[PDB]
Amino acid sequence: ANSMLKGKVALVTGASRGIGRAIAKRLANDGALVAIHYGNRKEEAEETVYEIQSNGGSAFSIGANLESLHGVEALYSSLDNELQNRTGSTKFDILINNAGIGPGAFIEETTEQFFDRMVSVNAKAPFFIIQQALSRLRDNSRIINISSAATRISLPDFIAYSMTKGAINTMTFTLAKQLGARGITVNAILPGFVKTDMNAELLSDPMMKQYATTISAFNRLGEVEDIADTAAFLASPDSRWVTGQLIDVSGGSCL
Amino acid sequence: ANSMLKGKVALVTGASRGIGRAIAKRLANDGALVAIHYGNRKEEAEETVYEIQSNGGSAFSIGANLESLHGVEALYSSLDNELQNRTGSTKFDILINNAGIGPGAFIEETTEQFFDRMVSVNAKAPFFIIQQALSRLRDNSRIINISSAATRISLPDFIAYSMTKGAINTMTFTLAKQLGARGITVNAILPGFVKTDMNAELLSDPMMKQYATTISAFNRLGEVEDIADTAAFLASPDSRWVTGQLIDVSGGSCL
Amino acid sequence: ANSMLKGKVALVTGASRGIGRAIAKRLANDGALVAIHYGNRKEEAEETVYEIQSNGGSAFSIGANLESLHGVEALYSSLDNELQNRTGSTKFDILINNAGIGPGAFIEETTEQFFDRMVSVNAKAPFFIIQQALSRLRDNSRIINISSAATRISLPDFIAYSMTKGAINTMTFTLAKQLGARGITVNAILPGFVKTDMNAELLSDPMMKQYATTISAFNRLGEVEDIADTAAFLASPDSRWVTGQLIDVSGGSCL
Amino acid sequence: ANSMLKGKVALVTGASRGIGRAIAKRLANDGALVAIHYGNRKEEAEETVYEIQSNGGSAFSIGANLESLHGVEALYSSLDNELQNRTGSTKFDILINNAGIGPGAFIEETTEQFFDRMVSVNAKAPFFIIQQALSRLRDNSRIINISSAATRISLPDFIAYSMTKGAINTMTFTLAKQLGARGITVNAILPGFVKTDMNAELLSDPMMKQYATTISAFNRLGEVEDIADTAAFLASPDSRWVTGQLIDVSGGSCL
Ligand SMILES: NC(=O)c1ccc[n+]([C@@H]2O[C@H](COP(=O)([O-])OP(=O)(O)OC[C@H]3O[C@@H](n4cnc5c(N)ncnc54)[C@H](OP(=O)(O)O)[C@@H]3O)[C@@H](O)[C@H]2O)c1
Ligand SMILES: NC(=O)c1ccc[n+]([C@@H]2O[C@H](COP(=O)([O-])OP(=O)(O)OC[C@H]3O[C@@H](n4cnc5c(N)ncnc54)[C@H](OP(=O)(O)O)[C@@H]3O)[C@@H](O)[C@H]2O)c1
Ligand SMILES: NC(=O)c1ccc[n+]([C@@H]2O[C@H](COP(=O)([O-])OP(=O)(O)OC[C@H]3O[C@@H](n4cnc5c(N)ncnc54)[C@H](OP(=O)(O)O)[C@@H]3O)[C@@H](O)[C@H]2O)c1
Ligand SMILES: NC(=O)c1ccc[n+]([C@@H]2O[C@H](COP(=O)([O-])OP(=O)(O)OC[C@H]3O[C@@H](n4cnc5c(N)ncnc54)[C@H](OP(=O)(O)O)[C@@H]3O)[C@@H](O)[C@H]2O)c1
Ligand SMILES: [Cl-]
Ligand SMILES: [Cl-]
Ligand SMILES: [Cl-]
Ligand SMILES: [Cl-]
Ligand SMILES: [Cl-]
Ligand SMILES: [Cl-]
Ligand SMILES: [Cl-]
Ligand SMILES: [Cl-]
Repeated sequence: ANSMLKGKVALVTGASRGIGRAIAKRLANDGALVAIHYGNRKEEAEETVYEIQSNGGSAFSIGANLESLHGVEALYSSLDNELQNRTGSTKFDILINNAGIGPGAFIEETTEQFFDRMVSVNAKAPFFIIQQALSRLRDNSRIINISSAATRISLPDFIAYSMTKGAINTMTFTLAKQLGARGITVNAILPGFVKTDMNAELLSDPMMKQYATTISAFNRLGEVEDIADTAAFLASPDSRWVTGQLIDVSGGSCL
Repeated sequence: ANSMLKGKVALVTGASRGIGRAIAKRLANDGALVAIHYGNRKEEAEETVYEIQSNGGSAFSIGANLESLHGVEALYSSLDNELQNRTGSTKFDILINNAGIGPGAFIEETTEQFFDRMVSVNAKAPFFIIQQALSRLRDNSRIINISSAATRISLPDFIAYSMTKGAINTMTFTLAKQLGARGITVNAILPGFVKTDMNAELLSDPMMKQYATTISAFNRLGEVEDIADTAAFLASPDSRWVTGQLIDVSGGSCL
Repeated sequence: ANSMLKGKVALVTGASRGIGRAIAKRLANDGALVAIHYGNRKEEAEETVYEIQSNGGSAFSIGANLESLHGVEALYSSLDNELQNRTGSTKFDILINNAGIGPGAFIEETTEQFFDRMVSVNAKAPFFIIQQALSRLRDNSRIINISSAATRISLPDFIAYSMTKGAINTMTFTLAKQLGARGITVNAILPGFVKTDMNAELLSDPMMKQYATTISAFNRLGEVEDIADTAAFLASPDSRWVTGQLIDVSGGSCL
Repeated sequence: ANSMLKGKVALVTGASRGIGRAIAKRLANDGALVAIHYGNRKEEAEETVYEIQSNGGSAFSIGANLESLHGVEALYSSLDNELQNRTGSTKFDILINNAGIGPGAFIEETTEQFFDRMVSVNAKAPFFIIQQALSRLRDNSRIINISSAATRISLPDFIAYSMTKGAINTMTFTLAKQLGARGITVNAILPGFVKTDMNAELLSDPMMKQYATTISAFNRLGEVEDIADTAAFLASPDSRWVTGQLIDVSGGSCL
């Protein structure tokens, strides 16, 4: 545990498991008060909180289903209540847009319903979460969006997913120019394959694993800690001169 | 006289005016049969048809409202009927996804309805237009998506628009890998500022004019023919070894 | 044969064989007077000329060893003499920087001598060829540099070669901004593997072939015509709004 | 207090002043033993050493003229001697290729000597510095190449300089694939305008100042610490999953 982020308040969406959980634990380890958002798995969120507290950090869990904007509004209603109680204001410093879905389909298999849901959760929700954060973020804050190396490496069997993450990349680079006036940086992290349960079944196939492992310059799968450790830098004061950037965190996958 | 596209059949979406109309004229000049799609009133499209025919070319118009997928269905029902009678086949060769909208709003001004409409028209429609095209495209066909230089140059005042075009960019590179098995290429053209009747209000302010003029390395506004002339290469057999590419056609804007 | 480039004069470096020969034949086919430069293989250059003339075009061969700037100076002394005789001036319209070398070495195997030679031929010579072309090129001319997809796809066994082509890419994008004032476009073509004798021995190994073939979205090796057909567009008036761009002509290799 | 680099050994080239000196101070602050290389007179480097030591850190200086490969040889002969006595080993952990020059010239002003010197100092030297480093670098080491935003933003008035930095960019991405087998990462930092005593003449013109200031999304000139603070992340164990990347550290210049 250290004090790099002492005095700072972070919201991490989708922090009940996987990458978001790792990110949340790393930020709390560095001294931040962390809001652990969950979509519906409350007890997993509570576990993330428990782990943070066990290691001397401060965190709390709040739910919101982000599949509609009424969910975004709910996120901020709860965040406001908890932060007001704990800190005397509804202000915060670090926003991690991590929550997302990623089911596969080729273009010929993609239905309207599937497409619309991918957009609602992965592109629309982060945009509206940022929109509502603007009144709450302090100057010199940090916005980090979790994208995907699928925006750099062609995966036609995930085409709708890739498109939503392409929208996130353009959103990042575009907003960075406006929000730099307030000192707020906006960056994206593009993970490669990372052992989590968005891909537990996909990676269960040994062919798929071999492909996933060997594409990295380091000949291993990524771990949640690999992503969290880069997010910690982007969340910190040290990264003040890096904005609008799409940082690959794939272990040099497909160089 | 160019006969590069003799025997070819092309569909250009949103081709009543502006860039779409110019692409339609150019493709027809090169020998293609051109379906000129329009979203509302036929009169503009019918006048383009008359102009093409007066210059010795072949074209017809088809109306469909692409604000919903029902319009995509109607587009293809009409196209199938027209092509079967005109050519003995429902198959075609060249798909130009030009149809789109581009109103402005900063993130803080962007409503849910505004955002959903941008996605529906600019990302969802081209996606399902391609989906339905695949059973009709011949091998060695060409798909050209009209994107925007706004995906390379930050325009916060058009943020939802930019996001939609970034989604198109990712779709373009992703699908190219899949469709190469059929010799089909998929590319995007990224225009900068182009003079139309439609853009001529944003372009009325002489300050904005000066910015848009001198951003180009050639120090002039783009013209619809500048775009159409690059689309002609991408639609031709000569571009066979170029796929998945985002081709800037901005007169070297902001290099 | 056509007249797209009627009245235009082109110089193609390294046109005695391979890609440069293909480019030269395509430009002459479109009506250009083509200067066929060769390093030392005069009879192969004469064959390129013979082939062009057989198909109704106009061309001539001139030698210059580009391994030193005295070679560049010699190139232009001969070009000036021949063009003055044939046209009444030393002006021209299209410059193709194609000539180059590409032997392999990992970083640990690269000597100072090897490195220096790669730079002299592949980076320095094209820069100085362009420098000397500036007094000779008309307004609205075209500069096309042949680079390599090795600038996008990591090939550590060709590291010095890749670095020289990276320098070419930056040179292209940078000069485009200055030369746009005269209407002159500057672009690069990045080929993938193409069956020529820069890689005849490398591809003779069936393992290397399989890799070279299957990385393309089209599951074939590139042909010299694939490169020439893209160069014809970049050389033409149709490409006036495309400048500073690095155009992949690899058949969607490694998307 | 940061102890991120405790036990680590770093070499920073051209670290008498400017960015190199700032990186050296920061790395030493984080616990690294720092070799501070200088190209001419020792006094600047020795003063940095004194400053680091006064703040509790460990460092020493080594002189070598990197305008030739003989200087690279001399660098490593001195470094081997120093490290063996200081640490019991010739091995080290962190290589920062910062040494370079950056005089301006348009293409039409660029002499052969000017061009050759730029290559020798900016591309050839870092290449052979890495070559000689590989036998000395431990597994899980870090190589960080200081490049330039001029590879993303066209500066025709620095064209040879830009070309040299594009060569460094390509080398960075290419080598990352090779070196991942040893857990070694290779990345580049691309600064924008940074305030030094060295840049302060180009920056004296208030017109140029205004351009360089407002090009950033943060509307201020870069500072040496802005660069050093990102280098600290790339030098650390936390950046293990980031390799082959060109990280813009320009305060979001020209987004
Ligand atoms: N793992 C990879 O290989 C990989 C690669 C590239 C990018 N990524 C990206 O990394 C991020 C996290 O991925 P992950 O692998 O850690 O995912 P994961 O293990 O599936 O966890 C997803 C998280 O998102 C939340 N979430 C999902 N749908 C939601 C909804 N509709 N409303 C609110 N919250 C919702 C979940 O909350 P509940 O627990 O309540 O369901 C959960 O905390 C995503 O943006 C993903 O695209 C992952
Ligand atoms: N103009 C520029 O500077 C610029 C720059 C970058 C990108 N672009 C892109 O280029 C494309 C067109 O450029 P433009 O400026 O020439 O277009 P435009 O002049 O604005 O005309 C738009 C065309 O798209 C059709 N359209 C719009 N919404 C539609 C809908 N909902 N359903 C069906 N059709 C619809 C219209 O058909 P109707 O005639 O029936 O309305 C019209 O012909 C767009 O994708 C645009 O984003 C333009
Ligand atoms: N083929 C590929 O797979 C591939 C892939 C990517 C990029 N490229 C690029 O495409 C371009 C042409 O390649 P290629 O495969 O066609 O090469 P090639 O078959 O080896 O032909 C090279 C040409 O360059 C000329 N040349 C070589 N060294 C020279 C020198 N020192 N001075 C003057 N001229 C010299 C040669 O003239 P002489 O005949 O007199 O020797 C010859 O005409 C090069 O820039 C290359 O890097 C090729
Ligand atoms: N400053 C900027 O705005 C900017 C922007 C983009 C990139 N960069 C890059 O960042 C690096 C340094 O930036 P800077 O402006 O802080 O540097 P600087 O202030 O110009 O100082 C240059 C340093 O490099 C060393 N050096 C120069 N030529 C050398 C040679 N031939 N042999 C050995 N050492 C040599 C010098 O050592 P001595 O003290 O012994 O001379 C000096 O410490 C360069 O690679 C530069 O291109 C800077
Ligand atoms: Cl987990
Ligand atoms: Cl707590
Ligand atoms: Cl118009
Ligand atoms: Cl009609
Ligand atoms: Cl040949
Ligand atoms: Cl002749
Ligand atoms: Cl300084
Ligand atoms: Cl010392």
